Amino acid sequence: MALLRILKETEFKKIKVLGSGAFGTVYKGLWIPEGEKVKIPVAIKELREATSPKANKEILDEAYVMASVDNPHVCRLLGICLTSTVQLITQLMPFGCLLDYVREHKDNIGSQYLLNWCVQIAEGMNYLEDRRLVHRDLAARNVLVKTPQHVKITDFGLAKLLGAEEKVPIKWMALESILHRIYTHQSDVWSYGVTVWELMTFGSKPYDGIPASEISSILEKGERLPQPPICTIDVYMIMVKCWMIDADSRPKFRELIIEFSKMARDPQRYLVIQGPTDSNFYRALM
Amino acid sequence: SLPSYLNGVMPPTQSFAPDPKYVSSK
Repeated sequence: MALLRILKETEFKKIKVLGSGAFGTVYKGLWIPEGEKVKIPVAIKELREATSPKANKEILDEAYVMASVDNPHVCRLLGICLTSTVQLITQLMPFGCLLDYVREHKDNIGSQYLLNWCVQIAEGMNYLEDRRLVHRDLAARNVLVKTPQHVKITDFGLAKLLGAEEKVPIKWMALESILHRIYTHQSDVWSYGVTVWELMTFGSKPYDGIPASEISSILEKGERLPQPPICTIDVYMIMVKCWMIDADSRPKFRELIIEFSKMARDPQRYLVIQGPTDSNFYRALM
Repeated sequence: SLPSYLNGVMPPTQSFAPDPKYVSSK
C-alpha cells in the first residue's frame, strides 16, 4: 500500500460492464502495468462529466487522499487516469455490495457474521476519522464484500469529488446534514447507525413508504427506525443513540468499535436468529 | 427483550418523544 498511481490510457482494459450508477458506470477489467508482464483484475469506474468541473490539478489532489487510505476495511484508490473523462481503478470486490448480499442470504446469515461486519465497518470509519476525513455516504450499499468474513467501506471521496459544489440519500443523512448540509464524523455515526439497521433487518428499506421530503419532520418529531426483529434491546439501543439530535451525544466510532466487539463475543446473546459463498453479482464476474 | 410485532410486520418507524434527545424543538 502506497501513494497514487497515475495510469496511461493503455495500462488497463475494460473487460465488461458490471453496472452503471449515477456517479458513472463500472467495468470489470485488468491492469497491465507498463513494464511487468503481469495483469491484475481490478474494477474501472469511469465518472461522468461534472457540473462544476475541477481542473486536472485539483481532481488530481483528492485522488491522492483517496489513494492514501490504508486500512483493511476501507477501499483504497489504486490508480487514476485522466483523459476526456476521469477513470478510477481499484481492487475488484468479488461478492458485490453488502446490501444485495444480506438480502440475498436473509436465512443464511448468522448472528456472528452481522456483529462482525458491524465491528469491521466501525473499524474502518474510525480510521477515516483518525485521518480527519468524513465519508458522507456510508450505507450498506457502499460496503463491498471481499469475503463473507471481510468487508470494506467504499466510495470514499467519490461523492465530494463531484457533489459538494452548490440526488441525496436523505434517509441515511443525519438531521443537520439534511437541514443545513452539515457533515462531520458525528453525522457519519448517524449513517453508520442506519447501515447497522439495514444489516440487522436483512436489507430492509429504511423508512419505507415515507417520502424523503417527509423525513426531516418525522425525524424532529421523535421518529426513528424500528427495533429490528432479531435485535435484543441492547443492540437497538446503540443504533438509536446514533440518531440523537445533538451530534455530540452520538456514540463515537472508537466507542462503537468497542461495543460491537464485545457483543461479537457472545453473538447469540444480542441477536436472536432462527438457528454462504455466493451472490448473483459473483455470477456476473465468472 | 425482542420486538413483539403483530405478525413480524415491523412498522415504518418507532417514536421516542417526549424524550428531548430525539425530539428537536422546531
